[PDB]
Amino acid sequence: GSHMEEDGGIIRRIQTRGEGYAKPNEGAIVEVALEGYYKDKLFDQRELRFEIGEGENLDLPYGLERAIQRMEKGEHSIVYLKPSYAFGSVGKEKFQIPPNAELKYELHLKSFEKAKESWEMNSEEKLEQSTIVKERGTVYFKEGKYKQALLQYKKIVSWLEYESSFSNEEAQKAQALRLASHLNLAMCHLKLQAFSAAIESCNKALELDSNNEKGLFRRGEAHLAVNDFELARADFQKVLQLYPNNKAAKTQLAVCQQRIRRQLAREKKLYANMFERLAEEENKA
Amino acid sequence: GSHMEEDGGIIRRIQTRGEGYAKPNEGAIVEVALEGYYKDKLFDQRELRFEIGEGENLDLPYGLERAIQRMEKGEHSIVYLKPSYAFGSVGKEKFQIPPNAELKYELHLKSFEKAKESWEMNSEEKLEQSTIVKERGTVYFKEGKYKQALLQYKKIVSWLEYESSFSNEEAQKAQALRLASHLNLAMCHLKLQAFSAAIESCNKALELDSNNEKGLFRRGEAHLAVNDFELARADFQKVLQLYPNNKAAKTQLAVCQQRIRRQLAREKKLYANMFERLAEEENKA
Amino acid sequence: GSHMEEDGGIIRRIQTRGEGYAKPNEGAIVEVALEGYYKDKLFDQRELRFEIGEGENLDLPYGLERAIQRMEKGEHSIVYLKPSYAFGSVGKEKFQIPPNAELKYELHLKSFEKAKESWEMNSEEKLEQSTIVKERGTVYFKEGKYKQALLQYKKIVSWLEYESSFSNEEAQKAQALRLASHLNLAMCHLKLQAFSAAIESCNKALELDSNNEKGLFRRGEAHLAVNDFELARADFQKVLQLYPNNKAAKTQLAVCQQRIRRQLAREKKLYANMFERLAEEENKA
Amino acid sequence: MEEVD
Amino acid sequence: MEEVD
Repeated sequence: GSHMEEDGGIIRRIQTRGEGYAKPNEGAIVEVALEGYYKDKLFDQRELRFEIGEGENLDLPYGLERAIQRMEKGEHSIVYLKPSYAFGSVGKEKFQIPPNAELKYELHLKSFEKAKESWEMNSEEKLEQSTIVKERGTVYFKEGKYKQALLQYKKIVSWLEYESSFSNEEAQKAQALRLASHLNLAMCHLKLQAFSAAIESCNKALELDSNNEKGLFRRGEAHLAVNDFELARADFQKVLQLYPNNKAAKTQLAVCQQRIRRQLAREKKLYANMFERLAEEENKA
Repeated sequence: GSHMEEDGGIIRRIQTRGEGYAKPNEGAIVEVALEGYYKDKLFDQRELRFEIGEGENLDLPYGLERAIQRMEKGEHSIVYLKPSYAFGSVGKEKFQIPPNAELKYELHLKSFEKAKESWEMNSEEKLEQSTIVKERGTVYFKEGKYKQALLQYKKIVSWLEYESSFSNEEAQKAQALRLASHLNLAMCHLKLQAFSAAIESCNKALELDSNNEKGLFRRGEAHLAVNDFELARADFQKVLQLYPNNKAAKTQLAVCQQRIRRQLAREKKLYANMFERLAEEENKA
Repeated sequence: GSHMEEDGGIIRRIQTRGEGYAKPNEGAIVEVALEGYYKDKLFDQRELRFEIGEGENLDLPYGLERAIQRMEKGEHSIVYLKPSYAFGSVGKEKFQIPPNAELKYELHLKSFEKAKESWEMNSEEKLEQSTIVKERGTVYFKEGKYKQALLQYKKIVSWLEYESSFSNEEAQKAQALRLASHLNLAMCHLKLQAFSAAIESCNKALELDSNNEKGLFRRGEAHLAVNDFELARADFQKVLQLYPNNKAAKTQLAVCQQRIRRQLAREKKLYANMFERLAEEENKA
Repeated sequence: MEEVD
Repeated sequence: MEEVD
């Protein structure tokens, strides 16, 4: 209803109670004035302009973001974070904080602008809003912030989900966005070594284009990545069938072959010995 | 080496040792003459041919199957099942057997056709063997024996999951097989009112034929049943897009538009009233 | 104390008071008049004389024992058992009491000899009682009541477990008793098809005789029962070495040899074929 | 006594 | 600036 199960985990004193009426939802971009003290040592001070949900990639405590989502425009305040909401049982070496450590934060929420929520938008806006984010994602990607890209790309899939009320002309657009969203996701995970997830994105992707070259391709890689040659061979082998001029498909496939030959060779040698041995164990009579 | 650390859950008193050599395995077809006693009463007596692992659907205890796999050719035996490996918890009113209860069978393994493990089959065989099992699957489904059909269709997907030494020609004969498999599991699940699995199979199918009419059509069906309209609504919409002369696609796309229409109105009034009150509540100062 | 916070699952009304100074405790020889009803129908009429904790084997709801354990001498009353304290979920046939049912019990406690607690008795007493108990364990066993025999032989291992203020004379008199107990337990378990327990009891015993003919033997029967041929072979092979003229040891040792070589032959041909299959599969270049 | 076997 | 196809 607007209560708090966190039980005093995040408490904030409001000095300078700014321009009331506001409050930022999650996905919202926001400008903040930091000032975090350990037992009371100013270790973090800056004027960040981040998107609620990525504080983690910016050395900001879980409770710190949560706390902002409760603030007003231009309002200043001070947040107290119990260890479980600060940097918990890991601390923050970068600031030399130990596991289990309370924190003090004096924040100034200058400006911000909420982020649409599935309902807030209509068919049109969704495709627009989705197309805008797809962009940010790609930026964070080349910019190298893999974790921050997953976040953008995901909104796309979440937005164009239950919203089915499309005019076919819009449905073909929505789907085209969903597909791209998935190939991208599978592309980030790949960079994060999250192969399992890479593979599940490739699938969601392939449902939309069972013959997608980047799809069949990226999955094939995530398999080989986890020493799953048979499956990797399948996808690559299959990619050339569709895209013979494909360079990597041809090189990777070959690699699966190499791995599968040694593998068979090893087991064959293994079953051979397993035999002799058994035979000898039998000769005892 | 896999030996009976079930702690007497199943114990067989070999009455008349049968020839020997090899013996029934998971999925093998066994000719058998059985008869079971609750505490002494003969609640079951018959001779039948069933597939190992298909037992539950022929009113046979989980334990009774395991025991048969350890039987040699014409072996005669007496199997004592501990209440846990024989209608444990559940029971079997049909035979009048209380939830917890121990059983006793007098099995006579007459003959059997060992099934073939995956490794035992090369590309050719696996393909043939999958096609034979596809045929079996159809008889089971036509007789309304849906659970047994699943067993069949599932084998195909299994043998063909890690098989890689295929070859375009074979590789795609094997894809059409898998695709056919998922489409059928989906069809069986719908029949078994197992909508969640039905949707998963439609997905596992659409991955192979992104524009598949049955794939999409059966999934739309699963979503409708669970009342996920917006979802079913998007699937059928897509069916008519690719296949306009589609019988039930057009028919239900309407149903969805109809239940959706209702929800909207039903929810609108709700919000109208919710607002209504929030207003009268503010009128308190 | 006043435990009883089973939330009225067990409730009694003192129909008739009755002298009394103390109550029947764990394992006490209780003489009682029983009358229990379901709905209002009578299913149990009788005047049983049993040991407390022995009720399970005598079609008596768990709850009925804790109730009796709270009576006077010639006291009368009635117990109302909530489903969870009487046949509960498994219900109870031969009395046909549906799962999750309630009961009514009108019990008259006549006499009863409380079971001495380990603390109450000195060295010799423990030895005497250890005897008295075994005698019973013996009867119950030769009488086919293996579970109740378990109850008895255990009391012995209990009482004698810690207490070590035994004179070198009682030290071994008691050790004999212990050994006896463990051997007998293993014997019951084997009857009860509880082979894991059988083996644990043989071990507790061999930790006292490590040469014992029966323990070494019974443990081989248990391994053999669950297809632990090798382990069995070891125990029979050893019993023969210490006792050449041991009947079953030789035959059983034979069973193992048989089952083992046939086992060997089987697993041999497997690798043989598995090997072939790899070869042909390897030839594919 | 314990016998049988 | 992505891939060929």
